[PDB]
Amino acid sequence: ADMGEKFDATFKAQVKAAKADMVMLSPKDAYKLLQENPDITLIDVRDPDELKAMGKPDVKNYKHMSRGKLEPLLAKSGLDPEKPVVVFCKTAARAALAGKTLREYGFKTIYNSEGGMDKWLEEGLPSLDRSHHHHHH
Amino acid sequence: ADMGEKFDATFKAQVKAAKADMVMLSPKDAYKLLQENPDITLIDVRDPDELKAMGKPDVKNYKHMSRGKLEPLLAKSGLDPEKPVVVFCKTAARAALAGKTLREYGFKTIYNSEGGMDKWLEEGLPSLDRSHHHHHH
Repeated sequence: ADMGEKFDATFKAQVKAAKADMVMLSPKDAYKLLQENPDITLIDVRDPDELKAMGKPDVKNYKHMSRGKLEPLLAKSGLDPEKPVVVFCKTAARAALAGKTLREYGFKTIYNSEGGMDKWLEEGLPSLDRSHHHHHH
Repeated sequence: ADMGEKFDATFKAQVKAAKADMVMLSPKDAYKLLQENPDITLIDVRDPDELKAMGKPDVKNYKHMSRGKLEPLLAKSGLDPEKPVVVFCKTAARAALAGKTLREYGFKTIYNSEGGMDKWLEEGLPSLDRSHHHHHH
């Protein structure tokens, strides 16, 4: 009555395969091609409160696709299977669902961003954040 | 040119399969089994920041499993494939990944919560939220 350890290994086997499905990059390597090639778009999948409180990537070619998992919003942004795209927030937000799907449909070059939103802010990458110092408590 | 019409339906097919691989129950029926039977645990899989702001389900046996997709926390929660569990927030956070994977391991009864966090608050269900009573302008 304690099979928590038993199935845990399997869960990690399934979930990790989702990041393995596509080309795993790093937010710097991803931004590199983003800023140089305005045709390569980054699609961020994260909730509005963290985006508001902590910040989100500041990129010229940025599409934030929310809904439940960008499903109905995908066509709304304007995407074609010959366009290179990268997804942010792989783990918690599950960018793996956002990106690995597209390549499973027929997208040329799709990248997944290792780490997450925390890596964007921390790696010194261009972020759009409401930097405010008017607060003590 | 544009393949929006094409993949929009496909993405909806894959994302929908995730709700289909679960027993879809409404938060009222979900909380019912939770509050009456403390063996049926509800697992909330969502971000803590929006949780802080909007509120989270205040049930007797609520466990927040926060990782990439609850994988490493599922082992430490004290769960056994003889217990029924329901996953809340099938929307953006996609609790469907939490529950649909578990049935692949042989759980007793796994439910997915129709609607989402919005349905919990809207239904006036037991929630733990910090009333924003510090704003008059």
